[PDB]
Amino acid sequence: QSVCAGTENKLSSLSDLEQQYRALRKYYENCEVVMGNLEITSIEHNRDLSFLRSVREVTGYVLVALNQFRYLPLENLRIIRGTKLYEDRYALAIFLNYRKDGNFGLQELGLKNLTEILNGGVYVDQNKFLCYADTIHWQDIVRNPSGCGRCHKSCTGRCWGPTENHCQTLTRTVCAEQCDGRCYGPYVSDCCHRECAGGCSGPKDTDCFACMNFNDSGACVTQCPQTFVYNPTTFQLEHNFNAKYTYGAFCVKKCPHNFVVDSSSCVRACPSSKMEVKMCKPCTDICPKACDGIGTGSLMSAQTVDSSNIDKFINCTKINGNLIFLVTGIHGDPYNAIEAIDPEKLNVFRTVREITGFLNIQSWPPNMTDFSVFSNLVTIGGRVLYSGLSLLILKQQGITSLQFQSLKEISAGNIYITDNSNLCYYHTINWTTLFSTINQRIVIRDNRKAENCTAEGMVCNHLCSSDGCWGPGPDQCLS
Ligand SMILES: *[C@@H]1O[C@H](CO)[C@@H](O)[C@H](O)[C@H]1NC(C)=O
Ligand SMILES: *[C@@H]1O[C@H](CO)[C@@H](O)[C@H](O)[C@H]1NC(C)=O
Ligand SMILES: *[C@@H]1O[C@H](CO)[C@@H](O)[C@H](O)[C@H]1NC(C)=O
Ligand SMILES: *[C@@H]1O[C@H](CO)[C@@H](O)[C@H](O)[C@H]1NC(C)=O
Ligand SMILES: *[C@@H]1O[C@H](CO)[C@@H](O)[C@H](O)[C@H]1NC(C)=O
Repeated sequence: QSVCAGTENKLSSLSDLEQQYRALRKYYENCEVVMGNLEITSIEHNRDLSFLRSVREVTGYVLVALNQFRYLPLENLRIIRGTKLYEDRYALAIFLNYRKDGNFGLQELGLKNLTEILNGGVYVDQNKFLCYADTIHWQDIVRNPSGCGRCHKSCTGRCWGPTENHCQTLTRTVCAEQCDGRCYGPYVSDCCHRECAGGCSGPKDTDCFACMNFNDSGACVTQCPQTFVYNPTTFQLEHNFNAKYTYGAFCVKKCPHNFVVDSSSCVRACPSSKMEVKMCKPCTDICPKACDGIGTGSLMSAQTVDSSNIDKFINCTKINGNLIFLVTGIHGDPYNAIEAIDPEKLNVFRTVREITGFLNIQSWPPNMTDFSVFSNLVTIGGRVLYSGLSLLILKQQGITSLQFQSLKEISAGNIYITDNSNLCYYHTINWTTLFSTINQRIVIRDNRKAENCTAEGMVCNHLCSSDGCWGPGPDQCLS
């Protein structure tokens, strides 16, 4: 069975309509199970759509709008699950399939095998030249309760096209009262297994056209075989060798390539508040999100953090590169249209736990007394250095304390904390405890005199170790 992903384009199309067609063929040709939506929009009159015969099932919605072809060749389409709906209303939407001043438009629907719409409504409207679809009993299909040709005599006034072989096959409204679902005839012995969607060829869960829920090796089951199965004799949950994950309406021993396991299911990526581990576990800290720093990938050409790039750092926990704050970044670039940074926007770094390169503070908003926006920064990697330095805090008159409360590791490079005239606490810090290697040293010069700090009461809390503090209070200790 061949699987593919849908589109989430709705009415949008490529301006070159031949390209809209090539995209359609590319996305859906040779695909049997659409994991998502089937959107056929803005397709011209003389186009070969016969490749749509590969499709047996759509999980999302089927959208057919603004097209101009005569026939819709979806003859193998058995089921629309309607997991996602068009405008959150329709599983099947067929409209405006005509072009003005040209007797070009949709004439008939090749949907003879379409007998199941699990969720959503049906919307068939304003198709100038569409015939027969008005004779269809959508009540049988949907599980939730101009001058045209005539249906063939045998079709009993319900058909998709004009011949004896275009009749609508009813699989629910023609059943015996006893049936849990669909049927293949009108007798009591003709009921399908309750797990059969579309209909069936016999009474077993292996005789279905499609599955109501999941398909476990040809059998239509309520749920996939679990990791542990109860044993009524031994009274224990025995390990199930047949255990399978859910991949849409399939039960799989192995998820497709690069997919993750979220609560027994195969997903493209972990949901919000969950993290990859390949399984999805709830987040230990703030969910991991690696970001490019100044001079890396997306920010290769960037020189400082500024108003035009600040937002690229929203929810980042790890910075791949550096974090650089220059005068042009803090105070704005008059030589361009780059205005000064909203100092409140620097709060965006409160999610950052790691910086792989260096932290270079050449400028800081003069009303910010500290670096508490970096309160959760655990590591400075120093994988790349600024003249041997991995931490540079230079010439800040506005700063009073550091307040890097989570800073536990400076993996490489030296420290340069200089000419910060009003800065205290720095002298209480035993930098050694943060350094990973012998060569790592500190340049400390012309900050507030340690004696004047003490006299003014800028001292570590009693709870702090001999290692010192980043600022005042008992939340600022090194150990
Ligand atoms: C429609 O469904 C039947 C039953 O699953 C299958 O045999 C057939 O290939 C599809 N039918 C047509 C008429 O294309
Ligand atoms: C279930 O999967 C089997 C593969 O073992 C496939 O051939 C068949 O079409 C599926 N059955 C239904 C009813 O979807
Ligand atoms: C950042 O994550 C929060 C939840 O932690 C979410 O509210 C927000 O929309 C995310 N911001 C962006 C720009 O994606
Ligand atoms: C710091 O000053 C700026 C303007 O220079 C303003 O955005 C900000 O709100 C101040 N921070 C406060 C009041 O917490
Ligand atoms: C500490 O305090 C004194 C006295 O008020 C002042 O001269 C200066 O800020 C400090 N001393 C030195 C040598 O910087």
